Amino acid sequence: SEYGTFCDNINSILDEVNGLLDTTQLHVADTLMQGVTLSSNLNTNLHF
Amino acid sequence: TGGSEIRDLLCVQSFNGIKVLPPILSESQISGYTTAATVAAMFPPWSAAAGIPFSLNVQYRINGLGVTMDVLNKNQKLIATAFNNALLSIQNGFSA
Amino acid sequence: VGGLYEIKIPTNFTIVGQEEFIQTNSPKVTIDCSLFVCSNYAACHDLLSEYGTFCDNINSILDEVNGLLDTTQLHVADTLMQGVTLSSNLNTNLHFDVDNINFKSLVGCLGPHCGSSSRSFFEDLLFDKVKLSDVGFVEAYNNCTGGSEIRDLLCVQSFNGIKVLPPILSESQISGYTTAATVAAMFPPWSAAAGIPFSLNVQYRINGLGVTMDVLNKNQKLIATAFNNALLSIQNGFSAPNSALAKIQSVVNSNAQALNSLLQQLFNKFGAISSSLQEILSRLDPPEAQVQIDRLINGRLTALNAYVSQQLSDISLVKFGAALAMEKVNECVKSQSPRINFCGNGNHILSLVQNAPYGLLFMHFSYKPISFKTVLVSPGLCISGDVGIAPKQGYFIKHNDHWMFTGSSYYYPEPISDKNVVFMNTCSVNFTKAPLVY
Amino acid sequence: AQVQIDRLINGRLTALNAYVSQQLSDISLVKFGAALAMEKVNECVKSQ
Amino acid sequence: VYYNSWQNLLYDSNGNIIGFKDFVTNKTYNIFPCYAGRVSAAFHQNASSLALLYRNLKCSYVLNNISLTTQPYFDSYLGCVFNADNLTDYSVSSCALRMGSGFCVDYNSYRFVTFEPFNVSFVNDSIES
Amino acid sequence: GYFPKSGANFRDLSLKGTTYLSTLWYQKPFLSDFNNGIFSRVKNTKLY
Amino acid sequence: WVTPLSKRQYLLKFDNRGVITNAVDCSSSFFSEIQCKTKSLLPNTGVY
Ligand SMILES: CC(=O)N[C@H]1[C@H]([C@H](O)[C@H](O)COC(C)=O)O[C@@](O[C@H](CO)[C@@H](O)[C@@H]2O[C@@](O)(C(=O)O)C[C@H](O)[C@H]2NC(C)=O)(C(=O)O)C[C@@H]1O
Ligand SMILES: *[C@@H]1O[C@H](CO)[C@@H](O[C@@H]2O[C@H](CO)[C@@H](O[C@@H]3O[C@H](CO)[C@@H](O)[C@H](O)[C@@H]3O)[C@H](O)[C@H]2NC(C)=O)[C@H](O)[C@H]1NC(C)=O
Ligand SMILES: *[C@@H]1O[C@H](CO)[C@@H](O[C@@H]2O[C@H](CO)[C@@H](O)[C@H](O)[C@H]2NC(C)=O)[C@H](O)[C@H]1NC(C)=O
Ligand SMILES: *[C@@H]1O[C@H](CO)[C@@H](O[C@@H]2O[C@H](CO)[C@@H](O)[C@H](O)[C@H]2NC(C)=O)[C@H](O)[C@H]1NC(C)=O
Ligand SMILES: *[C@@H]1O[C@H](CO)[C@@H](O)[C@H](O)[C@H]1NC(C)=O
Ligand SMILES: *[C@@H]1O[C@H](CO)[C@@H](O)[C@H](O)[C@H]1NC(C)=O
Ligand SMILES: *[C@@H]1O[C@H](CO)[C@@H](O)[C@H](O)[C@H]1NC(C)=O
Ligand SMILES: *[C@@H]1O[C@H](CO)[C@@H](O)[C@H](O)[C@H]1NC(C)=O
Repeated sequence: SEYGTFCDNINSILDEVNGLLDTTQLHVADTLMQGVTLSSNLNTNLHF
Repeated sequence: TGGSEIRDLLCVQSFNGIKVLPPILSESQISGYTTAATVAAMFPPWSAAAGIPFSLNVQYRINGLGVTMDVLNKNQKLIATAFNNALLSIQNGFSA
Repeated sequence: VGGLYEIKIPTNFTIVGQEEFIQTNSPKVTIDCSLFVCSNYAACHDLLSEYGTFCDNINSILDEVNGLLDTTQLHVADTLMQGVTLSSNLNTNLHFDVDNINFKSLVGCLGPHCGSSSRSFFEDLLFDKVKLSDVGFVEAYNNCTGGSEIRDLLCVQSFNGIKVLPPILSESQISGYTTAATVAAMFPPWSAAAGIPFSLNVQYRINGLGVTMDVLNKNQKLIATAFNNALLSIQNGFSAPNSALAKIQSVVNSNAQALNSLLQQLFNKFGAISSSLQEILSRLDPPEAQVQIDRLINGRLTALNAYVSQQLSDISLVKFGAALAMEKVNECVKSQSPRINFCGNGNHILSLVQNAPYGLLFMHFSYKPISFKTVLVSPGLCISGDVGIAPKQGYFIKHNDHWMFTGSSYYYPEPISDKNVVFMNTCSVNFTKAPLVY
Repeated sequence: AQVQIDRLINGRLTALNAYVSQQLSDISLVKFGAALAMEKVNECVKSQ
Repeated sequence: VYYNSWQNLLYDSNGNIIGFKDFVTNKTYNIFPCYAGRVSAAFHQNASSLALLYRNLKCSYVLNNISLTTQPYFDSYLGCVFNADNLTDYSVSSCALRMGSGFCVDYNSYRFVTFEPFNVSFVNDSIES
Repeated sequence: GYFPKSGANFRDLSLKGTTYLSTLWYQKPFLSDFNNGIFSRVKNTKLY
Repeated sequence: WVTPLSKRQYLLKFDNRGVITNAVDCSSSFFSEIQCKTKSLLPNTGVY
């Protein structure tokens, strides 16, 4: 506790890093889904 | 906490405060999105395949390389067989 | 069903605008390692000099980092100015709209006779929502000797040797470059708009999506009003909790947080009897005061090395962002590269750029379908002597029991011709038979 | 015990700062890889 | 008004003293830190002197509270500049001594001038059809 | 500092008599250990 | 009412006239720990 903000800095940098990964995974999923339009009649158990 | 006699390093890491959290989207959701993006080329409205049938898109792409349309639309069965053989070669190539 | 598929083709459309902020710069943090570690205390400066080069290394890395930011800002400004040619007769006080499209809010003062007023109304509206721009930092530090009872943390940081320097080009210069790059698409020689009038460039870009020219050149007023309505919607969108404005504020907030954490490192004890050099030097003589001060020197030098390593890591991301922004200026604003989702999402028509705190803000304009008709389409026909035809950017449709073409992005039946067809010497299988065509 | 524990605290905090600096560096490469994968989804899979 | 009968010192969240009440006179004062800062010195190898910039300081404050000097001085946008001629009306397309905000130090004495690395190409053709 | 534990209990140790004193009033749990210290909340009984 | 004292860490909030308006016993509960970690009586929405 006499080193004060050292553990707070370690936690803050790792929380920023993990937030960058999460934001990146969302942007990749958005890129996959962008513009995708499917028929509601589509059923992959018969159409393949 | 299963009581097993196995001393997994991931358990020792976690008890020393080192832990890997799961991603905000599960790999099952992402595999759902890649499945949707794949079938978007199979069937109308062909939203990922420039709005045309997949085999016609393949044929026009090969024609764009400098291959006459006559051999492509004559050999369509051979082209489809080469394509799904290439896909099988990738799947089998993961065992090597 | 037979040779035909059910497709929804748009029957009506509008233009939509989307904002994209890209960071190209960051606050130029500079640290005086000697003043940060030791303040005014000679007994500490003595001990810090026995650590040798550590402050020289900290200063050298930060001077390299700040030189990378300066070089990046020059390369972005060069990219905005590349190829721009303007008429000397151009006067933005009178010349602000053409072909029913209004650019008055995107264009500042042009030429030196108006001074630093070259910021546009759009850029003014964007900068007014961000306190700590370059001029914001210059004003905050100007107030540190004003005698104000307000204890600004920027003053306390600067007196502890942590300060943000201004960038080598002022944001008013960059706002002049984005103004000039904007008007370069508006008037002859159209050096940023492929050498043609802006409305014709918009029309040809929409036609390139699979929309017949015949609707475009009769709806020209509706297209222009849709365009400037989209621009007004972008401007009004900054009053809401806008994701671009949130990103811009997050650049300032993350910087201010990092500087605040670095200042808070001065108050940690690091296992010494106190975090204050005044208290140590007023409690102990040199033989023991040395032992305490040496713990503080190691703590503070470790905090500087951690901050430096984070700063290098962050400026790598700023260089990556600036390289992307230069690529978008080249391939979305100055030209229209054949890359689908590069210039924002959907059917991208055209893009424009404006200055922003620590970056550029792009406006991407896209063709948006409003309503749809389900229709039966053929992807090809087999005609006459089994000659094949395929539609260009469109479909064949039965209309009035006759084969006709339609563009894929707007339903408008028009006669089949070599203008809208690709020929094949043999028709493929499953092309619809139509012996009566041509 | 304080004099010994303070050497362990400095060792372990130094190791965490080194691991943090490595993690920031690695995640910059992960963001670069994700930006390339989105570009390939857009310019190879959804279009040519 | 906040000092109760048993209280005489005002502290911030970090434990610095920032104010006090004098035990003898009961007068109340805020305490502020004395100014601390760097000098940005611009130097050219062909020169015998420095051009000095006191960032964010007005020249009246530098002369009255920091140091008197014989050098000529003026209040630039960036702060007080010593030993350089105020020539911001003049402009240069390249600059080795970049000070910030489109200002440059140039050496023949030193000049303080604007940095304008890029121009528009101009033509005198009509805008109108 | 020396503070109460939040979410611990106060004990109402006041006793009111009229004539008789109970010998149980002068034993545990009324007679109590001081340890580091005590915090007291006391009602001012305003009679007229 | 009497309760034991002990040596504890508290968050204390002082108003614009130097009165203690609120306090938090940092180890007393999970929400008290979030309040002391953020040095605020009402932490931001988030996962801690
Ligand atoms: C510690 C405690 O338990 N405190 C209570 C007290 C005791 O239990 C009681 O003293 C024990 O006695 C033993 C040890 O033998 O009882 C009280 O209530 C009484 C009834 O219980 C009260 O009404 C009294 O009733 C009478 O009938 C009588 O003599 O008890 C007439 C008397 O004039 C009247 N007192 C008055 C007027 O105040 C009280 O007061 O004394 C309320 C107190 O909170
Ligand atoms: C084709 O050529 C004509 C003539 O050069 C152009 O017409 C002009 O267009 C501008 C809009 O860009 C008109 O401005 C309008 O003025 C009224 C006030 O009169 C104002 O209320 C509107 O807000 C707007 O500013 C201008 O009046 C008009 N001039 C004439 C003589 O018609 C036209 O823009 C060119 N392009 C196209 C695609 O038609
Ligand atoms: C400074 O303030 C103190 C505290 O209020 C003053 O001392 C009190 O003065 C009153 C009036 O004479 C006495 O009733 C108290 O007994 C004094 N002592 C305390 C501790 O309250 C003091 O007089 C003031 N002095 C000046 C010069 O203003
Ligand atoms: C520094 O030099 C510049 C350029 O000569 C001065 O700016 C001019 O000042 C006059 C008087 O206020 C104005 O009429 C001009 O319009 C200004 N020109 C520009 C480009 O702003 C400036 O005042 C000088 N400053 C000092 C302290 O000497
Ligand atoms: C297209 O949509 C707009 C907005 O709803 C409407 O004003 C216009 O009349 C529509 N045009 C057609 C042909 O439907
Ligand atoms: C600087 O000080 C002046 C005078 O007190 C004030 O008008 C101005 O708003 C202040 N600006 C900042 C950024 O503090
Ligand atoms: C820019 O324009 C100014 C004014 O005409 C001129 O002095 C300067 O030499 C030009 N520089 C370049 C690089 O064109
Ligand atoms: C344009 O500039 C050229 C070269 O100075 C000159 O010959 C021509 O007459 C000018 N025209 C106008 C309208 O200024």
